[PDB]
Amino acid sequence: RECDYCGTDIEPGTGTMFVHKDGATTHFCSSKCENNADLGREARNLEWTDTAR
Amino acid sequence: PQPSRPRKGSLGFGPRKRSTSETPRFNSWPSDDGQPGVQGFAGYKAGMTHVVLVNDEPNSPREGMEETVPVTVIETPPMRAVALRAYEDTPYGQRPLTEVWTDEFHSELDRTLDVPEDHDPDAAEEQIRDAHEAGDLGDLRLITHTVPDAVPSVPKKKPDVMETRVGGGSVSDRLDHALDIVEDGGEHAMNDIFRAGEYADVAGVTKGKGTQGPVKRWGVQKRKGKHARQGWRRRIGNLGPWNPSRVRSTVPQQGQTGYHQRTELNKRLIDIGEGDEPTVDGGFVNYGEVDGPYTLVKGSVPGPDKRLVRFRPAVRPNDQPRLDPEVRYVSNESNQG
Amino acid sequence: MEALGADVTQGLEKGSLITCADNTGARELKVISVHGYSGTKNRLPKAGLGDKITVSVTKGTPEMRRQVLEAVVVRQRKPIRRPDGTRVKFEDNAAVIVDENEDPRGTELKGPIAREVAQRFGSVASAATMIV
RNA sequence: AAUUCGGCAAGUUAGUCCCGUACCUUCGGAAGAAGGGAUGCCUGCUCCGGAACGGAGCAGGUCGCAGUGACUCGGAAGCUC
RNA sequence: CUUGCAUGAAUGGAUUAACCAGAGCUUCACUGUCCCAACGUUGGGCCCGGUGAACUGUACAUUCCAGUGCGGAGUCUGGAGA
RNA sequence: CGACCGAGUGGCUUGCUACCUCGAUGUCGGUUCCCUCCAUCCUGCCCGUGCAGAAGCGGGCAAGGGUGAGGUUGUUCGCCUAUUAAAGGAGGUCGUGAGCUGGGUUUAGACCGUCGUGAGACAGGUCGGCUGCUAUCUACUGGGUGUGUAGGUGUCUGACAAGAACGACCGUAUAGUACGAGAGGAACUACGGUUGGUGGCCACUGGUGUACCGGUUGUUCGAGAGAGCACGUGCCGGGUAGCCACGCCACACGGGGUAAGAGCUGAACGCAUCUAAGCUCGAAACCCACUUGGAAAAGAGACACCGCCGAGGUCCCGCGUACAAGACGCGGUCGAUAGACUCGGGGUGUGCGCGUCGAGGUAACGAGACGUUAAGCCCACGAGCACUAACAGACCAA
Ligand SMILES: [Cl-]
Ligand SMILES: [Cl-]
Ligand SMILES: [K+]
Ligand SMILES: [Mg+2]
Ligand SMILES: [Mg+2]
Ligand SMILES: [Mg+2]
Ligand SMILES: [Mg+2]
Ligand SMILES: [Mg+2]
Ligand SMILES: [Mg+2]
Ligand SMILES: [Mg+2]
Ligand SMILES: [Mg+2]
Ligand SMILES: [Mg+2]
Ligand SMILES: [Mg+2]
Ligand SMILES: [Mg+2]
Ligand SMILES: [Mg+2]
Ligand SMILES: [Mg+2]
Ligand SMILES: [Mg+2]
Ligand SMILES: [Mg+2]
Ligand SMILES: [Mg+2]
Ligand SMILES: [Mg+2]
Ligand SMILES: [Mg+2]
Ligand SMILES: [Mg+2]
Ligand SMILES: [Mg+2]
Ligand SMILES: [Mg+2]
Ligand SMILES: [Mg+2]
Ligand SMILES: [Mg+2]
Ligand SMILES: [Mg+2]
Ligand code: NA
Ligand code: NA
Ligand code: NA
Ligand code: NA
Ligand code: NA
Ligand code: NA
Ligand code: NA
Ligand code: NA
Ligand code: NA
Ligand code: NA
Ligand code: NA
Ligand code: NA
Ligand code: NA
Ligand code: NA
Ligand code: NA
Ligand code: NA
Repeated sequence: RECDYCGTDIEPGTGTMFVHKDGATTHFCSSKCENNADLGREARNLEWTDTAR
Repeated sequence: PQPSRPRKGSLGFGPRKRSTSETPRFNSWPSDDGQPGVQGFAGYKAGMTHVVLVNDEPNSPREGMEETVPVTVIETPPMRAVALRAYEDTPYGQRPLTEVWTDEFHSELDRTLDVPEDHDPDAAEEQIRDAHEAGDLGDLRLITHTVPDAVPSVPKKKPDVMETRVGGGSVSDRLDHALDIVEDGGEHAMNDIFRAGEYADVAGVTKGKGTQGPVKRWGVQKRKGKHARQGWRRRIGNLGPWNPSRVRSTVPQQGQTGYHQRTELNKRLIDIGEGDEPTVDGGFVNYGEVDGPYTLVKGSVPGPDKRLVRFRPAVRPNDQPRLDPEVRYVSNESNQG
Repeated sequence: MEALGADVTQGLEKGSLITCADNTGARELKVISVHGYSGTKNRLPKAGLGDKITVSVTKGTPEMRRQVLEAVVVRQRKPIRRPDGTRVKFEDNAAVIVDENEDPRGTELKGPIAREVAQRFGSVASAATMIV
């Protein structure tokens, strides 16, 4: 799998899957990504993000 | 009307005092079933990781599927059965009769013992067979020691000595079996006793935590509401009734917590191997790098990293053995993050 | 009951106000009791995903209000663990009103549902729009 | 708020400007009722005034999760005695 | 509503906007009050140098379980333990 | 189900008495924490039935475990709700204020009603109204120093001691079966899970993280750069290790003897008889099994080796798998024990400086944008590595 935020590979037997109100699904690799997203930030604007890179 | 409620903690693991021997001492042994053989081995706790396994359980609605399981890594290098001690049956229980040693000793066994320079492996052996003839022979146990030198992550070079019982076929046959293991040089490995997929009883001296209070030590409540702001936050209500006019030992009080001996039952052995497949990126925290004879135990194990842990075939297994579980993945991800 | 096939950290208590995910007419529901549960001294009784709870209607149509009915928990904010280690959590806390035979009282469910709820209440799940 | 005799203790709200504001009432009040929006920096400017290192606004640009960014700084509504 | 054990008109009756660190109740908001506790910060606590009190004291005193006795005993009696 | 009448046991209520204390044994209710009783609410095993089944009703053995959350009320009591296997009762100075709380009773202030000429009263109501002490002894929980057993090292034994280390529920197959007109509707057994309790652990999720890195407000160091203060982080954002629970792992079966009970053989009493002798079974209860402690068990223990002029030990030195003092464990050049350095593995989120752009502005000036730059800064972890420090050396001892 791959983090729907940063883009790195999610180590198996790890991570969280947030389910949105509409039923959408977002797999996160770490708390850091979860928290940045909660601030309204977008992975493409953060330089450390694989997505951005 | 004061609701009923179970007492705080168990009265079965006391007195809660510091352990005398850091090296655990099993007080029970398996039953004499199959063929003769040593009933235990030892190693040093390294750390934890996780693995992916195929569901072995034939009764599970998920059998055959992937499943993530936590694993404690333990280095299990070969040990050495340096002697054969025999016990005799007397009206006052069992008593050590005689021992049978060797000549081949480890280079650093002298850091703990006063190594034998003059011995008689025959007279002793004779005495044992004479007693066996008399039908007074109790049981047979080997004196075993570890080789800390093999494990770099461990500072100590001074070996850990322990007495492990030998059980099996007939007394005569296992008496001979023992003598052989010893004479060689006593060298043996985890393979010789355990197979991946069996259940074992792991014993060890827990992580010491010095003096602790009742809340932590016994699991009693903290003062609630208004009571928590008066001058007492973590102290129990009373030490007992008016009569009996004495403090009963059953009431939860402060003291030494941890660094006790515990024997955790039915630990499943996931994999016995060698090399560095289970080692973690950046090294195990506070331990080091694993590369050699190891054992993967399911769940947790009593004690901190580096502590000596002992193995014994489960004396009261709840389930049947499902050998060699299919391991599809061993996490090597760094434990720092 | 039948095994859920996942571990649950109960995110709800007795007295909690949650969302009624259906078209029965009820909007907000209050937990009163949990079927089959019996805790310990001082412990506030707890409920979570896949549990069957007794509830009172806090908001909704005049007729549905104040009624004491049964329901099934479908979504919760506190994380749960799947057999593969992955954690799963929802946007809110929700339950669906149900009758004596565990059949949904309403005609339609509002929002997603946990796949685990199907293993227990098939007739509720067999009305789901989204099963995550 | 499930705690407790009781929300005790702690917390919440907060400066300023615009919008907007119920019952009742001795017409004074109720009232900051309630509820909603705005708020920084940089650039060039308009208005009041003699002028301020006084005040009120406009236009464009622009950064942060957050612009009374710390500090300072009300929690609100109802019934009865 | 009211038959008031035993209300009532300046021993004042009824009533009331505004005001209140006054008594009781309800809602929204908020939260470690609670479920159920955890980790951390600062000052003590503990060890060391120096300084250096007081409360209390018939005697004896390692106690426990029962009994007895002015009927609520570390001290009497029998045991147990030490 | 059970009147009348008759015989009792308990010491929870109430009443009686006035033995003990008035140079004081702190109140009610609650809370917390520990032990117990059985007259048993549930759970085990049984007997009868107006026992088809299923659901009951009544009775016996049985105190292992359990018996919970809430609304009014200070309440004890009790009424009420939804859950539950069930939501039993009672003793411990109506257990428990040198533990807590202080709502009630019962000080001094005030009001109402009734009574009184009045001060004032009330076994009427109501608002307000204080919780002292540095533990000598004894007791228990944990930690040491000595002596006895009479040189040392390592390994054990087990008299005794503690345990609930486990209790209970739901579901599936059995089975829509047995039973039954039908409605309805089981069990032995085997599996899966939940809950309460218990012990341990941190890979995973979560919390903390005044280590750390970043953003930003006010003020001082002239600006810039880089910094101090704003309670012991100014505030905001992220957060490693460790510690933790809200996270994760583990916690029998089976034997032996019995109770109630079901029976066998069997006599007194040719028959009958579960009993008088003898025997086969049979409880969550008893004993073992399992876990924990345990040579001071005064019958003060056993074995193997080393040593009695030398084995072993304390002190010293570098450190923690340990720790309030003490204790415990490890390494000491026959070395990787700690530090420096370099890697690796991690945390932040792109450094200063320069260059281009930049709304505008004559210009000066200019918030900010891109690049250089996964950059700069930082680490309680690992590896490599004798460069530095484990040096010199003292003492005890048959
Ligand atoms: Cl308390
Ligand atoms: Cl409930
Ligand atoms: K008195
Ligand atoms: Mg106080
Ligand atoms: Mg980690
Ligand atoms: Mg991670
Ligand atoms: Mg309570
Ligand atoms: Mg309440
Ligand atoms: Mg309460
Ligand atoms: Mg307050
Ligand atoms: Mg002008
Ligand atoms: Mg503020
Ligand atoms: Mg009133
Ligand atoms: Mg008049
Ligand atoms: Mg007293
Ligand atoms: Mg009885
Ligand atoms: Mg009992
Ligand atoms: Mg009392
Ligand atoms: Mg009591
Ligand atoms: Mg007391
Ligand atoms: Mg007091
Ligand atoms: Mg005191
Ligand atoms: Mg009072
Ligand atoms: Mg009051
Ligand atoms: Mg009062
Ligand atoms: Mg003597
Ligand atoms: Mg500061
Ligand atoms: Na105090
Ligand atoms: Na205090
Ligand atoms: Na007392
Ligand atoms: Na009158
Ligand atoms: Na005033
Ligand atoms: Na707090
Ligand atoms: Na009597
Ligand atoms: Na007196
Ligand atoms: Na009390
Ligand atoms: Na019982
Ligand atoms: Na009540
Ligand atoms: Na008393
Ligand atoms: Na009291
Ligand atoms: Na007091
Ligand atoms: Na039995
Ligand atoms: Na001895």
